[PDB]
Amino acid sequence: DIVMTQSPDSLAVSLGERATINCKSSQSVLYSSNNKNYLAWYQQKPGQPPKLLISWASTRESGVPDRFSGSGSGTDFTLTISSLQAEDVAVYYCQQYYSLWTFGQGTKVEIKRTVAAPSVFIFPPSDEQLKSGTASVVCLLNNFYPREAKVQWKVDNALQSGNSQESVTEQDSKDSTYSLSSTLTLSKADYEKHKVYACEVTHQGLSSPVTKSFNRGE
Amino acid sequence: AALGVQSINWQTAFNRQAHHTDKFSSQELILRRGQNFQVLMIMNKGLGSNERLEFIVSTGPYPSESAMTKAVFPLSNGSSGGWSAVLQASNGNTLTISISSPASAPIGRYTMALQIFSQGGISSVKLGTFILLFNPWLNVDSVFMGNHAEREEYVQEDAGIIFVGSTNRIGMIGWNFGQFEEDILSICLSILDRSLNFRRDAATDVASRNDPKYVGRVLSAMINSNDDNGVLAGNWSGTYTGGRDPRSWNGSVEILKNWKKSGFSPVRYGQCWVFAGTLNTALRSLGIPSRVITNFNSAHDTDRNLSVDVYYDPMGNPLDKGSDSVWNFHVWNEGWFVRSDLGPSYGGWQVLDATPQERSQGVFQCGPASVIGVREGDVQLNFDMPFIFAEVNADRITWLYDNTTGKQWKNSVNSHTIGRYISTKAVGSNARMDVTDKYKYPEGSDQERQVFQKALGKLKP
Amino acid sequence: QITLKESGPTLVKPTQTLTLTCTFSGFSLDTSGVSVGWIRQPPGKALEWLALIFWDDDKRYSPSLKSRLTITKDTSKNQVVLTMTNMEPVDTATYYCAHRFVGTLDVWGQGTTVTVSSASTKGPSVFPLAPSLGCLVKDYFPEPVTVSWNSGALTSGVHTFPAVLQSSGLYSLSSVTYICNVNHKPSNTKVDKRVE
Ligand SMILES: [Ca+2]
Ligand SMILES: [Ca+2]
Ligand SMILES: [Ca+2]
Repeated sequence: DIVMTQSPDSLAVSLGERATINCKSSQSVLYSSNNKNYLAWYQQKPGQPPKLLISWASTRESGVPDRFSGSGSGTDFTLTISSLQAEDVAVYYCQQYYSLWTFGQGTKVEIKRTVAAPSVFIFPPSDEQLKSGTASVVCLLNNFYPREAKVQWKVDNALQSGNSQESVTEQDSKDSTYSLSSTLTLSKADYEKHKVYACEVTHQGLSSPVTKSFNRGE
Repeated sequence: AALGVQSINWQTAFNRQAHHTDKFSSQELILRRGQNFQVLMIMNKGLGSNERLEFIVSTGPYPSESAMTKAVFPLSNGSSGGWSAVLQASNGNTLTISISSPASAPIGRYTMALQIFSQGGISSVKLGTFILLFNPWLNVDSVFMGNHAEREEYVQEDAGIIFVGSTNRIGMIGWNFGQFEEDILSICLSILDRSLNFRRDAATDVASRNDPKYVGRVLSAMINSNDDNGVLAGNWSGTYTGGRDPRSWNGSVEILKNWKKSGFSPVRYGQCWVFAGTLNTALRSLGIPSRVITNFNSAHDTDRNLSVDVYYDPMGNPLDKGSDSVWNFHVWNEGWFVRSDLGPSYGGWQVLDATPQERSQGVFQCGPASVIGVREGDVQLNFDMPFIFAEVNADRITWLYDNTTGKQWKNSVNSHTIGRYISTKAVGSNARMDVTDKYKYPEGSDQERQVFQKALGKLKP
Repeated sequence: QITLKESGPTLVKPTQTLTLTCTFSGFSLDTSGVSVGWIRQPPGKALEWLALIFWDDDKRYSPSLKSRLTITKDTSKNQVVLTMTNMEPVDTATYYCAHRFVGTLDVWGQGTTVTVSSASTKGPSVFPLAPSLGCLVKDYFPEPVTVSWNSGALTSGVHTFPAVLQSSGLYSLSSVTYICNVNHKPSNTKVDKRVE
């Protein structure tokens, strides 16, 4: 197998600026016979299949904006986005098709943007759910940048651990923000044993931590 | 005195004229096998009834009665076939004697001795040496060619025409075969004595010189320098420093002489018509009727599939892939003989090619290939039939090759472009005779395509 | 007009044989030079080419997985079928089919998710997330689940979070009058839920 190794693994650039991605192959994909490089670039936006940008190292496919351009030969190739646009946020793979098909591991390209503090929201368990015997408390962090954020659950000021799970959105293709969800799961039994449920958030866009809490039974 | 021989008269000019060897510039007795010759042998006295003569003939360095490179035969009153001596007349002490060789005798130089038994004593005395050649005049010889006018062209003619140029525009050059010039027959016999076969096992090589198939194949090797320091070194480079430009030769005679006089060191340089010219001289000298063939758009098939392969990628780009090629023209030879190895239907013209193209059994040599066999696409028969069939009748196939999957598939076929205007000089003129129809059925017939499939079938036994 | 569409079981129990179909239009797999291929993508990982079939029934396979793989075509039904034996949890991935001609794999299908597990299908519970808004889609097996709001009328500002696999071996996710439309095709459980 020819081995495709991309670099970097992640890239954050400001709008309008140049983003470059290297790809390297374990062997040469220059076929001398026709003097063509058997090397493609793809773009995969989250939740879709991949989309071919460039074949033969440098030929753009139909409809691909000219801000995308491929260069390189042999074992060293480069995809260069000339003016990064909000919607260019995606994972880019290189692929050789000289000897069957192998892909690179992917490179995430994200928009660098000014810091944005999250909107925090907390949600008590549903009465429907309490019947089924479980209590899920939810915390929402809305429309922040950068991605790095810290969520801590406290129940009557006891710091929780073991019982919570988090989930983040992909960078918005419009405003280049993220959002985050944290889910604290207790048994109904445990839920009733305590009063104050708190969700403490540290984010760079907050000058100091913001805590949203609720009292059981409103 | 005991019976002894005083002198022998070989009647050289008489016998050479009868044996159609009188044209050679040479002092020697040159004979053809299977045909009697007459000598006068002057003894010291008349023969007694106690007295016996035995002739002994031998050829080559390890003569053997079993290998038929030695023969011992009494003077008798009756012909035996085989080697024989018949007393035709006594006149004083002179014996008139008719000596006969078999049609199956190995060709080459022979020694003759006489052994006399007289008064309870034995004497042996070397009588002389002669050259024995193939006999195209003799009905029972494998090289027999019954037509008078054709024999004159294919054996006795020492000037030739070789067709050259391209399939758009055929030219000609003259070639002086010169088989009758001084020393040339001698040099051509030399070639047989310097072959790899001879060096490995001279006793068996010499025994095999009764077979034109054998001699022909050997010559196809030995005319090229490759493997064996044969006669001609090939060079298609355009740079001929340290030798002659292949185009400056106009005959075989300088080449063969220069080979001998350099101590049998390859003559520099030849291309395909020079090999063929020189091979033709050798064949005619030894008495294998032969001629020179030119094939236009001649295929070099390097992978035994009867097609010249050309490659494109699926986007239509030409690929540097494959080693098959097509020559403007290529020149080779035909020799005339039966093929006892193949059967009655495969006699006649046999392809021999001295130009070093492909190794055959490890050696640059080629043929004999039955021209009849080639036309009928019996390419399983000896020798080199696949290669020769491709030369005249390869399809030209364009392939698509997808380098990613390693898959090739066939795009198009041109089944008529290879093998055009196959040409030999006409009997008794400088006309171009076309012999394309001898090598293949007609381009675009059903037969032509049937044979092509059949042939292809036999590559894959 | 070149479109490809994948289909088959979204759950396979270990040791059994996954069978995937690719139904295509806009081009013929009787055309010379044309090939359709299969690719898979394990969650949050790199793409992996599996197999390829040509118009003339020539096949190619990933060298490592060849012994397990079988690709076949039916030009009459505009279909390519992939068969993978001895399925194992690692083989959990999105599977794609794609068109090939003269360059590489150039037009792809939507993808179909395939989970390998001896666990059974379970449909989701859907609970409302009190506005004072969203809905919680809890304990569904296997992936995937599609969410919309007001039958697709409401799209702007909607965040549907990726699922999280819980300790229990079941998945869970949240989405942000308002009705959330949750479809879970593996259990045929399409549920529409009101929020307050
Ligand atoms: Ca040689
Ligand atoms: Ca070939
Ligand atoms: Ca033909």
